[PDB]
Amino acid sequence: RPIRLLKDLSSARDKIERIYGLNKEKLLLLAKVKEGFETSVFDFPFKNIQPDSPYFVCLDPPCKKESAYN
DNA sequence: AGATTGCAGCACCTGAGTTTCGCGTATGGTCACCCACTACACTACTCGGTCAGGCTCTTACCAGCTTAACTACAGTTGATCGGACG
Repeated sequence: RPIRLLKDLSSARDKIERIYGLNKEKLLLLAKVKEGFETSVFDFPFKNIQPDSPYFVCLDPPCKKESAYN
């Protein structure tokens, strides 16, 4: 297909592979976020951001990646 | 596992935000024409002085006389004048 404007990505699965690629470990996070927040229209369950949640997802900013003070 | 049903994918008609546009309406700009005012040199008719022409008025008579005044001769006294003073 000549996928060149947003309207060419008509199929939902085609949109996700075109916008997010096929790295299996990356696609997990999208499935977790979808199930953990689809019903969260204006607010989300406290139980979903907790470190033990079945839907827990957390990406640390690059400044946190290793100790920087020294 | 079939009769009932939803998802959602395909295609084509459609709708607005956005744009480009045409005109109104009106405004500053070109430039062409012809007008007003000015003026140096000129055109030309009249007025004016001068002159002649020639018609015109007014004089004053000649010698004499006879009505009218001067116009000379003539004598003691002025006061500027010269030229020298203060």
